[PDB]
Amino acid sequence: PSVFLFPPKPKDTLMISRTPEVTCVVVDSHQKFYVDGVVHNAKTKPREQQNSTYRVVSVLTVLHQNWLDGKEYKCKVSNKALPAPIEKTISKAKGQPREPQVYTLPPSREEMTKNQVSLTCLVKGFYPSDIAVEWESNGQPENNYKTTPPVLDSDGSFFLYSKLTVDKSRWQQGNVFSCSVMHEALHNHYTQKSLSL
Amino acid sequence: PSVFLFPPKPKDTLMISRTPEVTCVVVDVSHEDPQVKFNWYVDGVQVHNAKTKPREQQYNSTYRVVSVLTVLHQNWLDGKEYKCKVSNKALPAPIEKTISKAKGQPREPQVYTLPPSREEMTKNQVSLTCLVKGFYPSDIAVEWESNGQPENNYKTTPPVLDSDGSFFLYSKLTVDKSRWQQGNVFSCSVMHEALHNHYTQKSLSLS
Ligand SMILES: *[C@@H]1O[C@H](CO[C@H]2O[C@@H](C)[C@@H](O)[C@@H](O)[C@@H]2O)[C@@H](O[C@@H]2O[C@H](CO)[C@@H](O[C@@H]3O[C@H](CO)[C@@H](O)[C@H](O)[C@@H]3O)[C@H](O)[C@H]2NC(C)=O)[C@H](O)[C@H]1NC(C)=O
Ligand SMILES: OC[C@H]1O[C@@H](O)[C@@H](O)[C@@H](O)[C@@H]1O
Repeated sequence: PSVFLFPPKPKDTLMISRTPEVTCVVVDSHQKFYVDGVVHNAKTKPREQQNSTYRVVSVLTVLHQNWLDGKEYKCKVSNKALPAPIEKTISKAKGQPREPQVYTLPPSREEMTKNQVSLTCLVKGFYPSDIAVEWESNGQPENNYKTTPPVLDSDGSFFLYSKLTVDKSRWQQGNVFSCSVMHEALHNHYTQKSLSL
Repeated sequence: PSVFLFPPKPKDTLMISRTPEVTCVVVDVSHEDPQVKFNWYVDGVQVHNAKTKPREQQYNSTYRVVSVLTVLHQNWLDGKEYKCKVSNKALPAPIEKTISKAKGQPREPQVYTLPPSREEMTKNQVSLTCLVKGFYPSDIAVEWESNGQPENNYKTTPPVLDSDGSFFLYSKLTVDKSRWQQGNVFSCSVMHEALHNHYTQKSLSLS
């Protein structure tokens, strides 16, 4: 039995409307489960579900503020097929947060030969790497997009690119598209950047 | 004892000039019984000796042993399977690992260059972007050059699985704002199995 601790979803810790959570994944035959120190009885929930095996995952609700402040979260198991318990722990990356720079980019000229085109959103200069990116069109969520994971830049900050694919006609008809970015160092943890021919 | 199988580098398989190889590594070899035998198979063949080449190395309280197998460019591009078998007197049973290029039909990458945003040109440095999409497998190499010389200040994202099963990525070249305004021509080089001579390039300039 090996234990893995996971951090909340970037977007979750950035909006009071949603719930950030730490997930403790215990993988793997063919059964038990502190934050900044302080012993027994939850803020948790867990469960036992199912290749051949167990995996008693436990989910804890974290306070948005508490996580952003760097508090530690310690997940201690307790099994009798293990010499000693496994206490994995995790916290938000350390260091001065840095505000993301957002830039939308039109499809390349050479691309306007295909029936679909690529709308690009460059997001650089941010720290920590936790961040959420989404697209919209006049108030409606675009589904066909992909974003690259964060990449460490030469100066200690991170970047990534988000790619929205849209029919060339929709881009020809002048529709406007927006790249939404959520990060802790953004005013109101949110900035939107628009794109259009 | 642990075994890890590493494939060759993207460019090694694409240029007959280079030497593509497969590296098998064993860590946590017992200090007492440090003897390790390697057996290599290319598509199940070759239990018997072939190229291969080990060494031996002592660490914290264990031994690390590396075996290197040179592969033929076309063998790798033709999907051949490479198996590394590691045996040790202190092992219940040998350990086997197999590697190859991903299964699927090669897809030619589409390479588009993108100038910096108008909104970024207010900074002392801008971003020249190169989009590489629609390729498979993900094994690929991307580089930048301005003239005949290599631009060193760039970062490439790792490939990302797109909606149609192909891969894409972006490489970002950072040049002083001044250079890009001076009309310098920059170039994105992409090397892949599905490209003509396993290569293509795209220019990016202000005009
Ligand atoms: C005994 O020591 C060796 C070597 O430890 C070195 O660690 C580095 C950081 C160096 O600064 C110094 O501290 C030591 O020389 C340990 O060997 C390591 O074993 C792990 C296996 O878990 C290897 O990890 C694997 O790495 C590859 C990529 O390289 C990944 O693809 C795998 O998924 C996996 O992460 C690691 O490469 C080994 N490091 C070296 C230098 O070979 C060894 O673990 C340690 N004793 C133990 C705990 O077994
Ligand atoms: O559950 C996720 C974890 O699963 C393990 O099997 C490994 O793949 C880890 O690298 C990973 O963090």
